[PDB]
Amino acid sequence: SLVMSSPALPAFLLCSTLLVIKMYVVAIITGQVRLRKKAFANPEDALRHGGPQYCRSDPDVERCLRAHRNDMETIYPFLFLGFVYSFLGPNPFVAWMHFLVFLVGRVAHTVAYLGKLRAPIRSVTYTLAQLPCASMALQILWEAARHL
Amino acid sequence: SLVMSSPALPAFLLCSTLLVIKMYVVAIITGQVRLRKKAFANPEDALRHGGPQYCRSDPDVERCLRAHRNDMETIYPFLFLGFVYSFLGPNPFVAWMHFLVFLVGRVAHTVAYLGKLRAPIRSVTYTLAQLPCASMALQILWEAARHL
Amino acid sequence: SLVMSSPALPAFLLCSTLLVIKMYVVAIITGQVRLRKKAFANPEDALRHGGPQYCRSDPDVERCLRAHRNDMETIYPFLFLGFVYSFLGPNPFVAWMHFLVFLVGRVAHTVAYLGKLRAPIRSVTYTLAQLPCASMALQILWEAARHL
Ligand SMILES: Cc1cccc2ccc(N3CCC(C(=O)N[C@H]4CCC[C@H]4CCc4ccccc4C(=O)O)CC3)nc12
Ligand SMILES: Cc1cccc2ccc(N3CCC(C(=O)N[C@H]4CCC[C@H]4CCc4ccccc4C(=O)O)CC3)nc12
Ligand SMILES: Cc1cccc2ccc(N3CCC(C(=O)N[C@H]4CCC[C@H]4CCc4ccccc4C(=O)O)CC3)nc12
Ligand SMILES: CCCCCCCCO[C@@H]1O[C@H](CO)[C@@H](O)[C@H](O)[C@H]1O
Ligand SMILES: CCCCCCCCO[C@@H]1O[C@H](CO)[C@@H](O)[C@H](O)[C@H]1O
Ligand SMILES: CCCCCCCCO[C@@H]1O[C@H](CO)[C@@H](O)[C@H](O)[C@H]1O
Ligand SMILES: N[C@@H](CCC(=O)N[C@@H](CS)C(=O)NCC(=O)O)C(=O)O
Ligand SMILES: N[C@@H](CCC(=O)N[C@@H](CS)C(=O)NCC(=O)O)C(=O)O
Ligand SMILES: N[C@@H](CCC(=O)N[C@@H](CS)C(=O)NCC(=O)O)C(=O)O
Ligand SMILES: CCCCCCO[C@@H]1O[C@H](CO)[C@@H](O)[C@H](O)[C@H]1O
Ligand SMILES: CCCCCCO[C@@H]1O[C@H](CO)[C@@H](O)[C@H](O)[C@H]1O
Ligand SMILES: CCCCCCO[C@@H]1O[C@H](CO)[C@@H](O)[C@H](O)[C@H]1O
Repeated sequence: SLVMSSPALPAFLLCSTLLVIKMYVVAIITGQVRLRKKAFANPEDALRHGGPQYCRSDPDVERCLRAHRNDMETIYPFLFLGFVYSFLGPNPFVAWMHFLVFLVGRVAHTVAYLGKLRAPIRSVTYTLAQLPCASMALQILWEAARHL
Repeated sequence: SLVMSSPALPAFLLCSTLLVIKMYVVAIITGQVRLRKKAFANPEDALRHGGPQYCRSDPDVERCLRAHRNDMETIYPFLFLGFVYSFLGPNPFVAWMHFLVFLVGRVAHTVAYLGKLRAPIRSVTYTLAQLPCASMALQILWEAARHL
Repeated sequence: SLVMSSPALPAFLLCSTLLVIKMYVVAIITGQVRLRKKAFANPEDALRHGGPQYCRSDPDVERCLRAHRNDMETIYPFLFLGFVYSFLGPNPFVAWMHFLVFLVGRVAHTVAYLGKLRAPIRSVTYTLAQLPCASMALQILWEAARHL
């Protein structure tokens, strides 16, 4: 299997795929909140689900969208950085720690966001998860620059 | 050519690249709607295109942005999942079906969204396209986990 | 090192990683603008940073989010297209030009956006940067299609 192309790759692929699934969970939750709060973005949706008055914004729907947007701002860069980093021959344990900190930090971020936990819990989880991303980015920079 | 690194890879790369182009089409349409409806997001844009009163929201512009956002929520994960999945040695025909269902579902989604088609047409196309994504995600999970 | 898998790959990885860092800069700027303008998206944030009246929109915060969103609309596709393109055996210099035009155009885009530069400066930088993306997309299309 090509999953064993580098020692760090299986761990990366596991964490990444779980994070993609975690984004899908946010999408599904968003839909549930739209239905339960009767807050649809489109008149065609509203007309099917009770009437035109239900084409409206809702604070919980907006919160769901913010969490999903923040995921796109952070998880997508990780999918790139972590993949490249997996092939730079990092220490297996060190690589695992990078991926695990990102995974745990991001899951915690969604819990803190959707759960409306007191500040600065969400902001701390965000910061924590970005640390391994910064680390991988710098490592890629050095490796790429030195091969020019 | 490195396109033949796995039997499924050419089909993946074709479908993916078409989907990226399809997102670019949404970006271009968005610009056209801004110009034709005179609805700009920035005062500097509005001042060039008729005056400060044209820095305003518009329902069709907002709809375009929703379609584009939904694309980012779904197509970007597919770019990751489909790439990895291509290297897991799936059945060539089965892989093609995964990619084709996503491609057709997503093109249909944009048509249903921008075309303001009756519900639940858009929601059904969304659901259809997510099915192969869920399938690939699970397959990657098993392969990654078993190589830990 | 696997960075030398293709002659164009180091240049791609350098430009890409710089662009990811450039997105991170936008995220950090956004946070700074929220703090300095006292404009928070969440009541829990506002209550920590002065009171509930600070859960409010702000034009500069919205501008930051637009720049970040536009980055997600363009840089993420480049991460995909440029990676694949690096393995299609393009002319080293031609590939560098594709990556450099995207890098320079996108950095200029953020400067023009956050700097509120007169139109059509931002729109021109956007257009310029999309040109190598269109070029790479077409090249991938031909290579993928011919290997079907
Ligand atoms: C993210 C994801 C991953 C994997 C599989 C997924 C499978 C589905 C999936 N959805 C994400 C939330 C969506 C959701 O709950 N939308 C609701 C809010 C506005 C409209 C309403 C749709 C109702 C509906 C849906 C489908 C068919 C008919 C109807 C109807 O109107 O009868 C549904 C699709 N995500 C998935
Ligand atoms: C997505 C994509 C892929 C490949 C190539 C692309 C090439 C271009 C491209 N655009 C996406 C829609 C944008 C658009 O229509 N914007 C208009 C709405 C607000 C401002 C206005 C801009 C007008 C303008 C543009 C360029 C130069 C001068 C002016 C002017 O003001 O004279 C233009 C760039 N996307 C592309
Ligand atoms: C993008 C990125 C890359 C690499 C490393 C990064 C490291 C951090 C990082 N931030 C992106 C801007 C965020 C920011 O400035 N947020 C402020 C606006 C609303 C709330 C406020 C948070 C204040 C805060 C933050 C952390 C801990 C405690 C508190 C507090 O309340 O005491 C902070 C996290 N991005 C990074
Ligand atoms: C990956 C998806 C994670 C979903 C985490 C949802 C956390 C829900 O948490 C809930 O939040 C409510 C406020 O929204 C509170 O009223 C409840 O006390 C709390 O249980
Ligand atoms: C990939 C890009 C797909 C673009 C699909 C655009 C579909 C346009 O479809 C149009 O939508 C209008 C409402 O918006 C209707 O008034 C028209 O009847 C319909 O033809
Ligand atoms: C990658 C991040 C690039 C940040 C570029 C920020 C450009 C700031 O530029 C500033 O913009 C202000 C308006 O916003 C103007 O008042 C100032 O004259 C100008 O210096
Ligand atoms: N787009 C972000 C940029 C900065 C950021 O990511 N901040 C973190 C920590 S405060 C966050 O959780 N932001 C909430 C959000 O993006 O909605 C924002 O508007 O806040
Ligand atoms: N961000 C989405 C999450 C759920 C989703 O993707 N729903 C599908 C099927 S209803 C959709 O087409 N949503 C419209 C949109 O994202 O604007 C939303 O707000 O609806
Ligand atoms: N989502 C974009 C689609 C078109 C686009 O990307 N336009 C360029 C050139 S005008 C841009 O800089 N848009 C500003 C933005 O996306 O906020 C929009 O709403 O304008
Ligand atoms: C936001 C600040 C986080 C910094 C992450 C540290 O990242 C570290 O940078 C070093 C020097 O470039 C590298 O040698 C090291 O491999 C890397 O883990
Ligand atoms: C949203 C529900 C869609 C489920 C997609 C099914 O996905 C399937 O899962 C099986 C069991 O894990 C795998 O053996 C199989 O390869 C995969 O195609
Ligand atoms: C938006 C218009 C930009 C077009 C980019 C041109 O792209 C070019 O297309 C040719 C024909 O397909 C290819 O032979 C060539 O390799 C490619 O650079």
